[PDB]
Amino acid sequence: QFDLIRLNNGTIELNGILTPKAEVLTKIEKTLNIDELESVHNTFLTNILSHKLFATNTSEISVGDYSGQPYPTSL
Amino acid sequence: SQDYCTMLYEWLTQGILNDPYQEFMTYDDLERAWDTQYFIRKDVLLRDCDSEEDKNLLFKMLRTGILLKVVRASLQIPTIPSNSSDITIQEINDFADLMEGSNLELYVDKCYSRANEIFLKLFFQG
Repeated sequence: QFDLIRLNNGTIELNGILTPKAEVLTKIEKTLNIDELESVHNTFLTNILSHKLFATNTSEISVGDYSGQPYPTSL
Repeated sequence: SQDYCTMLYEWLTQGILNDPYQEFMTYDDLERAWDTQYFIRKDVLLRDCDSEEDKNLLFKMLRTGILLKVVRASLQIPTIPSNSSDITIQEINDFADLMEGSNLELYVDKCYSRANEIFLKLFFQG
């Protein structure tokens, strides 16, 4: 139930409000619709392409030391 | 002052802030991301809040309203029903009798103890 967000400076922040442990004063399936499943597919494709070895010809990748070339380039 | 005592009863029993004319002595921001700062309008006060007892009473009422708002925000409920605890607070009818009498203090202490009970229960069990 804990939704965490990692920051580039090592900071880990809890996302949104913290819900109680299912205790409310008392005295179906959480399925995804069309756009949610499409966003799931798109984020999946992104996580695929965002791999470092797949980060070909991008400024965000670091090149191999003593080589001056990105890892997919050397590959 | 019927309207003002109604608004004060709402603030002390639900933490609901609705002052479109800036006549109530308590308002906050976000009308730090989760924490809003409450500001006490000194011009529209009901007392001088200069003595330690008056300051503590004002702090207690403000804390009661803040705890009510926090409980409403956490439970995602628009209002808090009276059955949430064994404590009930009646609405104020005569403002002068409430001022000269300690029934105001009775109501304040009762709703403060109620809010403390509810908050402690929700945090110790929820």
